[PDB]
Amino acid sequence: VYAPLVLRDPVSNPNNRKIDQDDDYELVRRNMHYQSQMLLDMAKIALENAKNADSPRHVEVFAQLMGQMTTTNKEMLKMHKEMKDLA
Amino acid sequence: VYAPLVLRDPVSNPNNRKIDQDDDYELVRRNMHYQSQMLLDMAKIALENAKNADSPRHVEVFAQLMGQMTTTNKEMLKMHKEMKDLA
Amino acid sequence: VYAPLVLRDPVSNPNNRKIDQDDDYELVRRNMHYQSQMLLDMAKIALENAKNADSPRHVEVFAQLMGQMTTTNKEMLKMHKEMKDLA
Amino acid sequence: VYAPLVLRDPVSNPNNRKIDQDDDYELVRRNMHYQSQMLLDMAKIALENAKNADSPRHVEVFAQLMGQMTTTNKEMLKMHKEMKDLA
Amino acid sequence: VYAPLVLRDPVSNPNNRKIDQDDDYELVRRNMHYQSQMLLDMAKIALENAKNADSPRHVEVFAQLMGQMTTTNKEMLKMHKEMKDLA
Amino acid sequence: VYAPLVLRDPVSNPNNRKIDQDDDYELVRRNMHYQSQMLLDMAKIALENAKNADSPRHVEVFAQLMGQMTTTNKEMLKMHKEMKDLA
Amino acid sequence: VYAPLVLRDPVSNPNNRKIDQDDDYELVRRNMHYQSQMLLDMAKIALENAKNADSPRHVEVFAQLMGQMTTTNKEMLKMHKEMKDLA
Amino acid sequence: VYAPLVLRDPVSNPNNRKIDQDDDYELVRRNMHYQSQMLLDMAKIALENAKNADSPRHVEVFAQLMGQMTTTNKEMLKMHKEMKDLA
Amino acid sequence: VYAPLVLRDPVSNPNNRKIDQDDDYELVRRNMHYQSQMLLDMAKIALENAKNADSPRHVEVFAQLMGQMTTTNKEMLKMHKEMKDLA
Amino acid sequence: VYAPLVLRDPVSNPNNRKIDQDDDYELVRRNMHYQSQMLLDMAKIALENAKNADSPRHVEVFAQLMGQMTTTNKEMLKMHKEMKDLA
Amino acid sequence: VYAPLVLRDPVSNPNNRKIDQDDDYELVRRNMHYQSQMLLDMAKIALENAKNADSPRHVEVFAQLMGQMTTTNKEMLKMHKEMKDLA
Repeated sequence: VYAPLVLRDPVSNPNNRKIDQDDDYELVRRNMHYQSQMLLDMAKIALENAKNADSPRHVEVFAQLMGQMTTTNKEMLKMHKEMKDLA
Repeated sequence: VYAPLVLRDPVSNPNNRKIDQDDDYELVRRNMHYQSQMLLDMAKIALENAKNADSPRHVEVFAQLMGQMTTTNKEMLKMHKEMKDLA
Repeated sequence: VYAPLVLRDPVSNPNNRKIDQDDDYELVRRNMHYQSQMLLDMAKIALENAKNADSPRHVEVFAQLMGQMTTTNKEMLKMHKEMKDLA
Repeated sequence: VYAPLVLRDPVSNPNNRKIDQDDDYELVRRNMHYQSQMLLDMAKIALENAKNADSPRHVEVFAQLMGQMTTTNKEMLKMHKEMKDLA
Repeated sequence: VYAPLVLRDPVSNPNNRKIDQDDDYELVRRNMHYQSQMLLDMAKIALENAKNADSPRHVEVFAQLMGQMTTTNKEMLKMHKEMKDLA
Repeated sequence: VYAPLVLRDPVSNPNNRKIDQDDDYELVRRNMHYQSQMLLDMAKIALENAKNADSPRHVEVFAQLMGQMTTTNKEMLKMHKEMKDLA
Repeated sequence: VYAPLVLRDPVSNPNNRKIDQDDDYELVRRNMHYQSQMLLDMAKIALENAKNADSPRHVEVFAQLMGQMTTTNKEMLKMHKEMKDLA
Repeated sequence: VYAPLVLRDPVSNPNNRKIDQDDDYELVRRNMHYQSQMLLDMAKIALENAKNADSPRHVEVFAQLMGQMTTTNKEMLKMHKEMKDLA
Repeated sequence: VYAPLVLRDPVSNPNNRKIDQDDDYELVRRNMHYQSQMLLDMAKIALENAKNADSPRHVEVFAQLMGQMTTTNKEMLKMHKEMKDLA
Repeated sequence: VYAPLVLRDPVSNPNNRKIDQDDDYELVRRNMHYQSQMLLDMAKIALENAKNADSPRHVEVFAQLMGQMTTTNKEMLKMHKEMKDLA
Repeated sequence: VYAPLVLRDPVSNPNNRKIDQDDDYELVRRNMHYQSQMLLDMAKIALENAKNADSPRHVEVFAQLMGQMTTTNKEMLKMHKEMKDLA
């Protein structure tokens, strides 16, 4: 059994948004960094399995993994463009 | 049996819309933060399950979460853009 | 056997639209809030479900909930843009 | 066995449009209000079903309900913008 | 055994289109009125069926109904916008 | 065995196109009227079948008809708009 | 066993394309006429089949033809736009 | 068992492409005529099959042909527009 | 066992890219031609299979070839527009 | 057992990115060429396999290959536009 | 059992974003290089498998790898365009 997740409620500032923006930027960027670490970690293992299992499903799912890995990396640069337009 | 949800009813102000805008912004940001925590929590477990199972399904399902985590990230920054246009 | 729903016919003013807008915005904002309340209640349960039993289907279904939760968050802020344009 | 539907035929005015617009606006708004009642009625039940019967299908189908409930909400606001567009 | 449908040929005027527009407008608006009646009649029954069945299929199919009910009601007002553009 | 169809090759005039435009306008308007008459004939039967079958499948397909009834209606008004555009 | 098709090479004029255009228009229009006839033929039979038998498939299949019949009609008008643009 | 295809390598002109354009024009047009001939050949037969074999699959797949036959006719006229664009 | 493919590494000129362009043009065109030859070869065989075997699958898959054959034809002319824009 | 892949880290220069562009251009073009060789090599074999097996699946998958072969071919010339835009 | 991943937190500077862009550009270019390497490594093995084992699945799955390989290349040169528009 896993311990239930305690949800942490952020402090929002509707009339002073720039500080919400700054924190959210840090959070998004952290997450994108976690994602790429996770994806790469998964890819290395997924690759060797797909090479050795000699089964089309392994290869098909590896292709889906790559598709996602590209989407993630694509977004990291898109983030800075969204930030530039906000500032 | 789980406890039935008791629906909470918001106070709406059509003629004084900004009160609503502020509160709705605080909720949306709160939710998005919840979303990113829930996704992260699940991601870490789904990653380890996929690595040790040698099952394409587990990898596929991990990719789906990453897909969702990315969309969640995209929409956090797009939220601030909508606020900038509203203000 | 559940009690059959009794439909509630609203009063509409084609000649006096503004009173309808406000009432409909009151209703829409209510439903929006209800939806986030429902989604969050389900997300918490679905997350623990997905974590406890090694079952990709539960993980897959949790992802879909996040996807739907995100779409509902998006529209809450787009509602305010729709109202600003109307006035 | 249910009683067959008896179709009511409306009166159309091709060269005096505004009369038709006003009447169709009343119908559209009525239908949408019924729709949001039906959806909310099902949502509450489908939510408690999805929580209690530990099976992915119930959650998946609850997600599709929320998607449809969101889409119906969007169109209630867009209805009014369609009206403002018409002179 | 139902009675074979006898197709009724309309009268067309390529060089006096105004009479055709008006005729086709009366037909389209009539059909959209029939659809909304038919769908609303279906939704009442489909709702109660999905409430008492305790099976995802019924809920799934009710959602599909709601989606089509939405599309129909949206195109009713869009019909007018097309007519305004024609005149 | 149903009677084989005998295909009817029309007369075409690339250098004197206005004759063809008008001739095809009548064919299209006729076909659209044929479509609408057929769909309504089917709709009335499909509806009562669905109402009394207590089967999700029947509702699903009825929702498929309405979507097709709506699409045919849309293209009828737009047929005139395209004719307006042709000088 | 049916007689194999013997393919007929068209005469093309790369530097004097107008006679290619004219013949290709005469082929396209012919083919579109052939299509609307084949669909109407099929639809007449498909409708009666979907009436006499209480069978969702036959309805579903009838709807798909109407969908295809609407698109064919749409493209016939859109053919006269492309031909107008080429001249 | 069929004879293996022998691939015919074309001669290209990077710096005098007008010769390439013309040849490629004759090829594409040839292949479009080939396609419309082939599709009509299939349709004539598929329609009779769909009429006689009391199985929806025949009608569903016939509809797919019609969709495809429409698509192939759309691009015949779009070819000439593209050829016009190439000055 | 087929003979493993040996990857032939091309020579690229980053700051003399026009040579690479011309080389790539001849390669792309060679392949476009190979494609239309392979598709047409397959289509002649697929057409007769579909006609004689009286199976919806054969008709369905034949339609997919044509769909793909139409696409290859499209890109062939679109290649020349891309070349025009590059020079 | 296949040999594990050993990932080679590139050398990145954020300040003087022109060197990186050129290297990546060589990489991209090289890989696009590989891709073109790999598709062709497969196409030859799949084509004959589809012709002789008399099974829809083989023809279906051949069509899929061709669609992918066209996408690859399309992107080779679009690559040169991308570089011209960066120049 | 594989060793659990340890997530590494980056340092983000919301009001000194250039440091972040440079580091992220390096990371994204590293990952895109990793992806192309992984995709090529899989493609080589998938190619021979598809050729040697007469099975449509292996060919289908290979095509999916190629699609994903093409997308990755596309995105490598877009990365630079994205960096150019940031400067």
